[PDB]
Parts: sequence; C-alpha cells; structure tokens
Amino acid sequence: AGFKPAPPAGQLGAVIVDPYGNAPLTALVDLDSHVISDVKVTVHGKGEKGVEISYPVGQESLKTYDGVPIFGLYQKFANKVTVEWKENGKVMKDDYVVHTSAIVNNYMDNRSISDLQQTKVIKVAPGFEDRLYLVNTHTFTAQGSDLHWHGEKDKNAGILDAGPATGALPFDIAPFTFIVDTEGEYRWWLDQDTFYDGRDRDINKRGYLMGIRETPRGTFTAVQGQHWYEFDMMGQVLEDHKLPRGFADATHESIETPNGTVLLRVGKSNYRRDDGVHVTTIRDHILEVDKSGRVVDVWDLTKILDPKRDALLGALDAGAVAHAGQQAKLEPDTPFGDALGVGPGRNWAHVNSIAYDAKDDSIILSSRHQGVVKIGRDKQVKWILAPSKGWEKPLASKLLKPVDANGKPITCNENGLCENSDFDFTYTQHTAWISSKGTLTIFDNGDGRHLEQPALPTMKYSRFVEYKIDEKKGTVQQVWEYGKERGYDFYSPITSIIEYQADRNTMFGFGGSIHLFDVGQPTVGKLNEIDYKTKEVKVEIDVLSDKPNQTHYRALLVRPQQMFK
Amino acid sequence: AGFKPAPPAGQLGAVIVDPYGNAPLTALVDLDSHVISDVKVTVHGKGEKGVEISYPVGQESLKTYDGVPIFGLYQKFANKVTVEWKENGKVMKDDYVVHTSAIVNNYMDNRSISDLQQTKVIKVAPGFEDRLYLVNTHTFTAQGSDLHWHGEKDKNAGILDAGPATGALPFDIAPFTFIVDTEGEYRWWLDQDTFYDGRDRDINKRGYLMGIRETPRGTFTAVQGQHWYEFDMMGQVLEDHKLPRGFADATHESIETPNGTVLLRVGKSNYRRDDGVHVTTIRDHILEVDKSGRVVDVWDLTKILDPKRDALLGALDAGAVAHAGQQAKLEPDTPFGDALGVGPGRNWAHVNSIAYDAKDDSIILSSRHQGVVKIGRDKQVKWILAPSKGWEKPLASKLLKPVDANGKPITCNENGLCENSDFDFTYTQHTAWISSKGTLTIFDNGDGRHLEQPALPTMKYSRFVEYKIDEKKGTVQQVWEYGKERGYDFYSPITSIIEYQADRNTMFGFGGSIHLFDVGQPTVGKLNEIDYKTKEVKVEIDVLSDKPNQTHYRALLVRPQQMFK
Amino acid sequence: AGFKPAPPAGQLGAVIVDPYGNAPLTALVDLDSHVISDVKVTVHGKGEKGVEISYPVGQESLKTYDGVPIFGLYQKFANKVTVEWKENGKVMKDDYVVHTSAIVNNYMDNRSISDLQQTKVIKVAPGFEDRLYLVNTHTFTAQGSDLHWHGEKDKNAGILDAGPATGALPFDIAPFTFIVDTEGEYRWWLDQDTFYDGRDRDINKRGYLMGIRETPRGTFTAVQGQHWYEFDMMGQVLEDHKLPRGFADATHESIETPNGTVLLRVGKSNYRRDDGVHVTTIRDHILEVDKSGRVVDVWDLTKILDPKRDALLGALDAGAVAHAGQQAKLEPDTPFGDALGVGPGRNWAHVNSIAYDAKDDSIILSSRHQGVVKIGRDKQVKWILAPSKGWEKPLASKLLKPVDANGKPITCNENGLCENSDFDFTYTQHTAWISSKGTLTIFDNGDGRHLEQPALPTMKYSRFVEYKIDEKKGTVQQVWEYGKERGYDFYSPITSIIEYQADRNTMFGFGGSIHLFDVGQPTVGKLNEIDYKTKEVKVEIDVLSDKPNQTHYRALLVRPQQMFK
Ligand SMILES: O=[N+]([O-])c1ccc(O)cc1
Ligand SMILES: O=[N+]([O-])c1ccc(O)cc1
Ligand SMILES: O=[N+]([O-])c1ccc(O)cc1
Repeated sequence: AGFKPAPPAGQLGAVIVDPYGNAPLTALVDLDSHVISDVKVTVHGKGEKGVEISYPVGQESLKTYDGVPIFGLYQKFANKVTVEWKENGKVMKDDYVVHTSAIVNNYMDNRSISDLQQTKVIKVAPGFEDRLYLVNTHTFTAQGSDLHWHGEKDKNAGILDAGPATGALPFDIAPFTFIVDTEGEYRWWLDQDTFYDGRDRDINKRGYLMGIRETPRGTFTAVQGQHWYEFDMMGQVLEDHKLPRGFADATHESIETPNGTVLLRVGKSNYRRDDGVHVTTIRDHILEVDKSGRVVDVWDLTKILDPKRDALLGALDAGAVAHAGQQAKLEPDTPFGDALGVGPGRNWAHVNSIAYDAKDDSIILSSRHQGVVKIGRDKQVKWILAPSKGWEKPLASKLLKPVDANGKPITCNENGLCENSDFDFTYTQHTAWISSKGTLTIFDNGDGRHLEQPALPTMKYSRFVEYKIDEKKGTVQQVWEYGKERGYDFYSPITSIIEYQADRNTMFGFGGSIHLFDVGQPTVGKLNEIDYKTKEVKVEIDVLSDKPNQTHYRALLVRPQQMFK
Repeated sequence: AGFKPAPPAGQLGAVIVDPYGNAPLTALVDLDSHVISDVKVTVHGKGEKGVEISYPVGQESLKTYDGVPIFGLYQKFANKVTVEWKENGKVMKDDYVVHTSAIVNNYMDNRSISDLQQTKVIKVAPGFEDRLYLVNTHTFTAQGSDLHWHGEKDKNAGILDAGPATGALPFDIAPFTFIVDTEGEYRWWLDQDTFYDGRDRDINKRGYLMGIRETPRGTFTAVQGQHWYEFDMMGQVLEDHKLPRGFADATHESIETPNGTVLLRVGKSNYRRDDGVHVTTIRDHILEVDKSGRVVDVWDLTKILDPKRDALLGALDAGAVAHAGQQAKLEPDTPFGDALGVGPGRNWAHVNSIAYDAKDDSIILSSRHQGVVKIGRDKQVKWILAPSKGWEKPLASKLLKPVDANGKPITCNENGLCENSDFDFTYTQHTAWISSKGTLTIFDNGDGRHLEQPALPTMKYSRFVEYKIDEKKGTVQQVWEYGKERGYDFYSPITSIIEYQADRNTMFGFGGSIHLFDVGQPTVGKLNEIDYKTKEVKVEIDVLSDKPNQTHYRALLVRPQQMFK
Repeated sequence: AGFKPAPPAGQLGAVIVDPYGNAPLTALVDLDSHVISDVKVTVHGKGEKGVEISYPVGQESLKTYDGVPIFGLYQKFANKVTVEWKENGKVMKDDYVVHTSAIVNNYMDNRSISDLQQTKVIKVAPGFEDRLYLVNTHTFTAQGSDLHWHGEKDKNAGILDAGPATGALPFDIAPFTFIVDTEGEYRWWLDQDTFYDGRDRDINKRGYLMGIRETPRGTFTAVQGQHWYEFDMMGQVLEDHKLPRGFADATHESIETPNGTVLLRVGKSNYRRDDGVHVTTIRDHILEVDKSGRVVDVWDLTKILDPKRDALLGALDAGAVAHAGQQAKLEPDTPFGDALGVGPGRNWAHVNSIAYDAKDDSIILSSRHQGVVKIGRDKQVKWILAPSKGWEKPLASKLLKPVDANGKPITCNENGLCENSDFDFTYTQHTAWISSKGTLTIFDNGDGRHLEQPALPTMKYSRFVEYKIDEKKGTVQQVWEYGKERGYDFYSPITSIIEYQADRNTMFGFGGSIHLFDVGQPTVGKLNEIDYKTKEVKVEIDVLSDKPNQTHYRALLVRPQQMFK
C-alpha cells in the first residue's frame, strides 16, 4: 504493497496539516498511543515583530483529537512549532517545522479588489500585542440572490399571476472567516466549503453565516440558512442541525446557555395570519433548542411585541438593506417579504441579538427596528429600552425611565432627545448583551437617531454604550459611552458588536460597515479595544472588504488558552 | 401559482404521512398556527382483535414537530385515528382516516423466504395485550462483507505480499427495524435507508445498527459502524456524529447517562502494540462522548483487564463468535482481525453491553469472552463476576465470591461449576444491566458453559439471571433465574437481552438466535415476559428471520406514553 | 432587497472567476445575451519573460458556457486579459483585469518539503516558448492506504481467521494536477476536491487519478478508483460514471475511440478461478464502454495471454511497488492481491496503457510484466513484442521478429540481448501508442532489462523508442531511440510516457520517477521535447515532488487552440 501513513515527526506521531479538512492553518500531532499530560503548544512569531501564539491543551482535547492540536499557523510558511509535555514522569519537548499551504477565496469576479481582505494596523498599545480577533465577514457571490421561498397567492393578486415569494431565502452570501493578530497577519482560516456552497443549489449549504459565539467548552456555535452548527478551532464540525420543521431563515445570532440549550433567531414558516394568508415571518421568532435539535421553547414576537409600531421604521435610511440617504416611506401595500414594513410577514422587528439572563430565566433581545426588550419565560415583556413614541399600553408601561447617577429623572421627548444630559437611547442597535460587570452593553449604530434623519448624512455617528438597569425601580442609567466624537469615520450604519473585556478593562468593539456608502470603495471593519477608564485606544485595526460596498458582520476576541479544554 | 400545500384535514392543519421520510407508519397533524394543549392521540385497532395505541403528546413535541405526531399505524391500511386537544379553553376532537403505504425490504436474494420477517403469537396473558416491542434485527445483503480496513504489514509477512487487513469493517449488514404488537402486527417501521446503504460504498452508511437504547427524552441512541445517532419515533434523525478520529467500529451498545453524555463500545484505530505493530483493536474500548461528539473519557480495556486470559476463549463453539459444535482451538499465529484469540488486535474481550452506575460514577461491562466487570472512573477494576480460572492477580482478588440467601459461601470449582446450589456464573453473556430493583440482570447465553463444550451439541441452555452484589463484602448472590429447563429450544448462542419491568413485575427477554444452527431454517427471535413472582409466561412471541440462519440482535419494550414528551 | 449579481465588466457580462468551482486559474466572461462570433482570448505574460496564452473559442463552447472561457491565468495575480469578438458586423474588444486567488495543496504532513511542487527550467529552445504541459502527478495522504476489498477465505486458511483482502483498493492517493509553462509557472490547477476526498470514506471519491487523455472534443477523460470521468479545461465535469458492476480498480489509462466509446483498464471483481476461489483480478481486463457507461465489450487477458509466464516477473526490482535493488523472488503461496506473482488474482500482467487501432478494430496494450501485444476484436492475439523466453505456443508463434533497415533478421537470445545491433525490446514499459507517423512509440523504462538485474543499480537506463511493425511479414524494426546514453539521471523505473509531436517534429517525453530511490529526496519528473531529426533537446523542465520519494505518473502536451471547440 500500500502507501504507508506519514511517519512520526519526533517523539510522538506524525504531524498532520488540517486533519479535518476545514482549517488549513491548523495541524495535529498524532498521539501514536503515547500517554501524555501537561501539554503546551507554542507557534513562534514570523520575523522580527511576529506574534507568538501559546496555549495549554486539556485531556478532553487530546482524547478527542487523538493528538495535539496546533493552532495559529501562518499561510504558505515553514512554521516553527514547539510542543511540550510530560510522559512517564519525564519532561519532553519537540520542535517541528510545519509547512502550510495557501488561503483561497473561492468567490471572485470583476468586483474583486484582490483575493483576500486587506488588514491595516493603526494602534497596538503595549500589553495588547498578544490579542487575536476572529472576523466574521463575507464576500459577494457572482450570481447574487438566486432563490426565494414560495408564498401564498393573494386574493387581491391577479388571476393569471404566478404565486409570490415569502421569507428571506435571498439572505445568502459566501463566508470569509479568519483570525487576525496585531501585526495584521491571518492566523486562522475556516474554509468557505465547511458550511457553504454557492455554486450548487443545495439549500442545506446556503445562507449567511452568523452568530459565531463561544460555548462553555471553548468551541463555537453558528447559524447559516436553515441549519445551525457547532465547530472548534481545529475546524471540526461538532454539530450540524436542520432547523425544526416549523422554522426558517436563522440569522444574526446563536448562543449556548448554561443549561446546554442554544438560543436561535429564526422566522416561522407557514405562519397563518389573521386574514388567513400564510407567510414565512421575518426575523421575529426566538427558539430555544437542545443538542438533539428539538424545540425546548419558542417566543413568537408577533404576539409579544407590537408589529404595528412604526415610530422607528418610518425614520430609517432605505439604503440600509441605490436609494441611500432617503428616509423610508412605509407603504400599506408592501408585498410580504424581507422588506421594511409593519405586520407579520414583513421586516417589522429585525431581532439581531440575544442574551440569556440566568438570574430570572429570561431573554434580552435587540430589535433593530423597535429597540431593546427583556421577555420572560412566561412570554411577558419585562422591560423596554426605546424612545417612548409609538408604544401603546400595555407595552408603554414597560418602558425604562432614564435617570442620572444620583437617581433623578432625565427629561426626554418622545423621540429620545434628552435635555441637559449625555443620556441617549439606542437606534438600530446590535449586540445587547450582559457584561461581566453586571450591566447591559449595546452597539448603538445610530441610523434613525432621535427618530429622524439629519439634514446631512455625515452628521450620523455610532456609540459603544453601557447601561445600568434597575428592574425593581424601572430605571435605566447610561454609565459609559464612546464614539460619538469620532464622526463619520466611526459610523457603522449596520452590523457591528461590542463586548466588555474584564481581563484588561477594555471595551472591545467591531464596527462592521464604516464607509459602506462610499460607492466603489472597500468597506471598513474596525477592531477596537478602548480602555474603559481612560478611553484611550489600546488597539485599532482596520479590515477592508475584498469587494466594494460589502459589509462585515461581527468579530470576536478569541483566547487560545480556552480553545482546547 | 404552482401546487398548493395539502389543505387542512379537520380543525387543525393537514395530516402528513411520514413527514421526515424515515418512518412510513407515522403521520403528523400540522398545527397550522393553532395554539393547543392536553393533546392525546388514539390509533384504533384493525379488526376485532386489533390492538389500540394511545398516548399523550407534550408541548416540546408539539413545538418540535409543529404538529401532533401520529404513531402506531398499520401498513397499507385506512387507519382510524382520533386526536383530542384543548384550544381556547374548549374541548376539541377530530377523527382522521390516515391511509399508509407498504413496508419495503430493500435487501432480498435467493436466500429470502419472503420479504418481511414472520411473527407467531404464542402466548399473551390477560392484561398484557397493549405491549409493544421494538425489534432490532437485520437482513443479509446480496454481496456480503465487501470491505476491510488496511493494517500494517507484519515483519514475518512475505516480502512481495500486499498488506493485511485489520479491525472489523466486515461487521456490516442491512437493518430490519420494526415494532410488533401482541397480535403480531407491525405498528412501526424504520426505513432501511435512514442510516444504511448497502449498495453504495460510502462507509458513512455502512455497519451494523445496534445499541438502540432509550434516552431521558423518550428518543433513542444507536451505533452503526463509524457513526453514532439519535432518533425519535417520528423517524427524525436528531443526532449524527462521526466517531472521534482515534476510534472505529462502534457496535453492540450506546447508552445516554444522566450527565447528558453517551457511552459507546468501539475499537482503537492505529493502536500501537508493544511490538510496534499498529492494529485496529476489536471491541475493547469504551468511549464517553458528549453531544458535540467530543471524547469526555476513554477506557482502554487492553490496559485494564487481561487480554491474554484464554480460560473462556478456548472453550468456545467455533460456530458462533457450519463449524458448529466444534470447540475453538486457539493459535499463536491467528492474524490480527475480528478473530477469536488473545491480545490487542484480536477478539479477546468482545464487550457487548454497558451500564452506568451513577452511585460511584463507574461502568459495568459485559465481556463475552471474559465475564462481567465493573471499572471505575479511575480505570481500576472494582469487581469481576466470572469463573476463577485464568485470572492472575491483581485481578483474581477482584472476583466476587458466590454466597447463598444467608450469605454463606457456595463452593465452586475454577470452571464455575458450583456444588449443591442453583448458583451459576454467566458464560458468553449479554446485557449486564442495573435493574430498577438494584440488582444486576444478565442474559446468560451459555456457550462454553463451565469453560468447556458439552458432550453433545444440543446440551446447551440460556438463562435470564439476576444477582445481588455486595461490593463492600465482595460477594454475589443469584436471586432469580429462568430458562435452564427450556433446553436447546430456548438457547441463544449469541446476542439477546433481558430487562426487569417494574410496572407489571415481569422479566422481559429477547432470545435473538434460537435455532441459529438449524441449517436452512429461519432463526427465531423470541420475545418473552415472565412473571417475576410465579415464573408464568405472560407474553411469548416469535419472530422469524426472512432468510435462514440469520440472527436477530435485541428488542426493546417500548412505551408510547414516553415517546413524545 | 437581495444581492445583485456581479455587473458587466465591459461590453459583455460579468467576469466570473472559476465558474464551476474546480479550476481556480480560469474565469468566464458571461455572454449576458450578446450574440457574438469570431472570439479570441489572450492572457498576457506576467513580467518581462512571461508566456502569453492565446486561443480561439468556438460556438459550441460559447453556447455551453454561456460565455467566453478564460484559460491560462496566474495564481494570486492581477491577470491582464484581452477578449476580441465580432458583434453586429463590428469588431469588438475588451481588456479585463482578472484577479485570482491561491492554489491549495490539501494534503500535507511532516513529509512535506513545501505546499507545491517545484519546477526547474533547464532548456527552452527558440520556437518552443509557447508550450504548455499538463502534469498528472500526486501527493501522499497522511493516513496512507486505509481500505481493502474483502476477498474469499481460503480452504488452506486457518479456521478462526478473518477473511482475506483482494484486489487493489489501497491503490489510492491525492491528485496534484497542473499545467506548467516554459517559465516554470503554473498556468492551470484542477482542484483536488474535484474528484478526490481522502479525509472521508466514500470510496466514490477514492483512487488514483490517471489516464488523462484528450478527446475529439478537446476535453479529457480520466479514471479514478471505481469511476471514470470526462472534464474540460474550465474544470467542468462533463461525465461521471461508476464502473459497470462486474469490474473494479480502473487505473493507468482511459482513451476515447472514434466510435464514441472509451477504452478502460480494470480488474474483474468476483472472478471465479478454476479452483473455485473468487478474487478481484489485478490490472488484466480491458473494457470498451459507451457514454451511457454500458459495456460494449470486454477483453479478459487471463484467457487471452499467459498468466503463468514469469520470464520478466522473476527479473524485476521488488522495490518498484524498503526492499529496493533486490531482484524479486516469486513464491508459489503469495496471497492473492496487488502483489507480484503469476495467475488470476495477482499482479501478473499490469497493463498500463491502451491504444485503439481503427484500421483493424483492435487494441494494442502495454503489459508491464509481459510486454506489448495487439489483441483483435475477436479476442485473439495478433502480435507480441517481447523477449522470446517463457512464451509457449500458441503465443510464441505471435512474437514479432527483429529486422534491420534492409529487412534482414537480427539475432537475439531469449532474453532480448541482440548481437551487432542497436535493437532492443522494451522492459516494464509504458505508453505503447500509435504515432501520427504510423509507428509504435514506447517509453522503455528498463527495469529487468534483458530479463535480469545488473551488477550495479546505476547501470540501468530508460529509452524513448519507436518501432516500425509489419504485421503481414511479422517483423519489427527499431527506427529511433533516445536516452540510453543519459544514464541514471534519465532513468524512470516506473510510470512515464512518450508521444510523437508532428507539429514541430519532436518526441515529447515525461520521465516520472527519476531518482525515485534516493531516500529523502524529491522525485523528479522530467519534461522533454527532443528534436526527432537532430536529437537536440528543445525543451527540458524538471518537476520536483512535494514529498520525498513520491512518483509522478504522466504529462501531456496541451494545446489551447484545441481546448474550446
Ligand atoms: O445588506 N446587508 O448586507 C445587511 C443588511 C442588514 C443586516 O442586518 C445584515 C446585512
Ligand atoms: O454473527 N453475528 O451477527 C454476531 C456475532 C457476535 C455478536 O456479538 C453479534 C452478532
Ligand atoms: O508505487 N507507485 O506509486 C506506483 C507503482 C507502480 C505504478 O504503476 C504506479 C505507481
């Protein structure tokens, strides 16, 4: 006779590059039956200023891979890796030279600037040299949206007419998934073919890969289209689940809870409206699923929130999917679909993030088009963070009331413009998460800020904002903000994320759509860590899209020492 | 438009036959956005003596299926189905006629008797008419074993010779998976294509489907070759995991623990023997895996038990594992593979069942070729139930001591033949499980009984046996047996299972290979429930293989009221 | 909403990179409904000495791709492409900048020298700057041979023994498929995933990709494992066929005939020997298949030739699959398999090439281990080119008789050593093809030359040889040879190919295993064009394997002007 397997590299087994076939900048030292412990891997920096990646490897990981996982390699390079372990009581060490191949972008056309996304290091404060950022971004396919769910024909529709479309199947794009270091070097790549295949028409491999979130095992969950997934940093696909049969179009978020369930954001397919028309709803249902893929619970936001509230919907930039700048004019006859509009079957909610509150078994949601809400297990709204306009009772009564640091009311109008105050609500926001501090962090994008469009486009800004909410009193306090004073070059109309980092007291942030509207120019995704105390920029690194006017979604601050438990 | 969906059947949605495509005797009533509770389904008996199937359906199931699951239909029949629920405070009911199609056996040749396996009802006591039994059996493929793992050429092999085989990839067969009622009617069918494709050479769809065991959710786990699965009674494949890369050939058992992990019985691929030869080991590794498919723990039994103990291995009938009746003659040069013999790389252990003891976080194993053992989390042998011959210390010290009802020693020779006692050990046994009564139940097949083959071939018998084990005192008491008087006609040389049933105080049993050796005759799988108090037969039902000399593996007593939580 | 398709690049449609997903150095100009003709593509050289690629594109091709195919790009480059056409009677032209991504080797481990195979230009005579060579080579997988066909157990086999293996499933390797120009630049890449997947165990995607041959449509056929294929230079898979059910292990060759059939080299699975043992035969059956994949005819070489002739088998180097140099010692008990040996079920023939003779509807075959034969449609041997030793009558009588240029006998012994002559037969040869001149060209590797091994290994040589055969007279004349005087650095123990090129009167050659035995060093594949008249080297380019001691198979001289008819 046959062909023999790769022989052992040093004192353990062979060193296999990309063992699972989905992560070309990873390798695996085969255990070859050796019994080892206290394992440590070091991938050495490339060149003078190269960043070292170092981490321990737990027993579960050794057993699962039947080997030592090597993460952090450079592409097209003779990587220098050192592995240390204990065996038979003796301290042991190998040095390996691990050659890798190239990263490939499988989705290129005449719009392509080049094959890969360009990185630009702007600032790296001392003590932040080690940081790694996983970038959850995407690259247009050549055909664009090619598929639609079939809906139910309207009684007001023409007789001869073919049936209409429904839902959001066209929300489909190729993934571009990498880890960048503080030298702007790619230190990880998820093969696009892992989950996606834009050239075939198997809907099982279609959609928009999003909601990459760490699990308690140091692995990650993600959603794409009609499936949700779990994978690890070796590129192993640990779970692949079809959505339960009543739901469709999972986007924006997936998060594992402490109870072993996963919270997902979906639409309801064959949702029967009161007028008896069936639609796939848009971005307005939350599932709680177990690791069998079964449904533990479901929140139907069309019966919990108010799908008729157009206070923010009517104030939005129509160019946040040609018609950029233009404030959106809602129409009463907008066909059902992924279109700005009120009511089930239209994009009335656009929920884009989820946070689980273990304290009361509730969920905090970010509704791009309505605000931020806590919904209980009981399916009742517990609080709302939003300008007060448009909210009828009983919901109006759940609105949180702004207060200062002494606890005294702040006066704001129904558009969320406050007086004599830095306090402002959030507008078309993302990532309404619970920080390790005990507060709510939000990325406040700021489109439709104060429920209008400004005179000039350049007048828009985004903020990293933090709130202290007292649920008993029903008060909200703004306790931290950053970015308002950075102007249009810090403005992300869409996507984006923040997360408080306690290890170094920074606010991590990724603005995913800076300069989205500069026709013909790469879009900018900006990674930041901002010192929480001083507001000094500790890290700033820009990612530039590989095609013009191509947004990014999110980024994560990833830690090698958690990757392989 | 195109083609409309099926319209609603009654007062809910359409009634969809076999929604997942894997269970043709199931249907689903679509929720069509109705909000319902107190759901109960009744599938009416066919004809005068027809068995009725009735069960409640929980919220998670309604949510997961987006509908009411209909279980228990007859093939090719106008089934009469009644669904009852509450909706808007009001008691509701619909009556449905659910036409079903045929059960298909996709694996037939000149050996086939007919397409399906025949049933023969022997006895059904009053009060046992409702009982349903899931039969885990199999049917030969036209080509037989077509594939081998490649191993490592041995230094004693011919210079010119191709490399040898290793492992147990030939342990491959089509499944035949059904539920039988006490009228002998098929009331469920798992499509053979669910997990298996014997005509293609995709090893992902090969193996021997076994270890069908219920989970805490009313669903089931199973193993087939290089994957493990979870499925439900609607035929929904809930999990599908590849085995971790270090392991191969999962057979015989899979059982979920209270900790949400699954225990599996595998081999180790690329196992480096002391002589430096690499083999895939046989049926001698235990995995604990999580629902991410990750390895939580492993027990390497080649370092835990004694792979050179041939006390039982040498006493076996060659015919099991038409050289039947012939006592196995072990050879020092038996080539590595699925072959009777000592050492890592041969079938020295053939472990065929697992039980988790949550009291001390240990595992109880049935080794067909050595006995029954408890092994701790700490990888130490806690006890052995086996004849004393062949055991060296440290392990001999772990042998449990036979005692009577007053705790006085029973006297047994090294072959396990006891004096003046009903006590006997188990030989080539199966399903060493923990009963609800706090005892150890075992199917004592009885091949190589008292460590020899008998004077004449038919001088063999099987037993349902139960033991009480005092682990502190190191003693074992036989507290119940059955079948020793039923002779060769109740002898299953292989496979089989028992399980105590607390609800009706019976011992359930399935003897899977009665008359295996009757050349040209169908093999008998005998389902039994034996009254624990009186030893009276409450149920006896025979299943006959659809080709001669074709073993069954196991059966389960299934309960519809647990199926859809 | 949706995402729009790539917009038009210039005056036709978008320019799509790698439209089919299998050829990353190709692109397609979408026709966007334009009606065009007289199409011409030019990919401009990169840098000062860069080679231009230019070709016409036929109407069939425009219609098939619905666009203009762009072949010849460089990796990771802003390629400059010019497209010219006629439309509405007007001459038209576009210049495009076509960015490409990287080539990836998905199969790397500690043996890897680097990711790609290194090229070394040695000689490019004036007028040969434009030449392109498709290299059919391979790269070891990390696991090596992992799978075996299961065979039939021997009556002389041990009782307890698992069954044996049979056939040649382990003949399995990752492909490395590229076109090189005369600057040593990669100008085409077939994605390894097109046909192969070494990490999965789907045998449908396993084997050894070989027999890449041009079709009358300017496309190519190839075999891998249990399938045969057709593909074009855009990476489109045009045919994928399973082998007919009675055959297995297709290797070495595929060639389309003028009758629309394809000639393949296979083994027979479940071949019943006279002793009643069933085997998969090795490399000794020819199929003629149509484009439906049906069997038009079959030549069973075990009943046509002599499977017992060991004249050459006994003279071979055992190191041509550790035991290199050593002359092979045939044994009477060599287990059946891909092992040197006599009889059906062993590697007695090793047929490695096929040529169809349309003049008499016969096939010329290269038997590595027996010589070169013509076999008629009638299944009768028409002639044999081989040393005379070992050939019994009736076959001995078919041996061709050596003659000089006047037509007078050359005296040679039974080992093929001739006297006073440059004439020599071929030994372990390849590619016995019909040239455009009307002669038989062979690559004469020269292992076991004159039916022995020499005193010293370095004494071996390879030849490009040509013969003029008169079938009526039964004479063979050596009319051209090259390479004997180039010594060990031109010696290919295995693989390799020649083909006469009439356009420039050269003999093209690819020696695929130069330095195979230099342990630890890359293997050398040498591309040559040798002037037929002067014997001057017009082209010489070396390809170095990416792992040590990793042979190449073949290479093709490819012509862009034929690629897109
Ligand atoms: O247009 N886009 O790519 C978008 C728009 C909105 C969104 O939430 C994500 C992506
Ligand atoms: O032959 N068989 O099918 C068998 C043999 C052994 C076993 O444990 C299960 C099934
Ligand atoms: O060892 N090898 O790789 C080989 C040997 C012989 C052959 O015909 C092709 C490949």
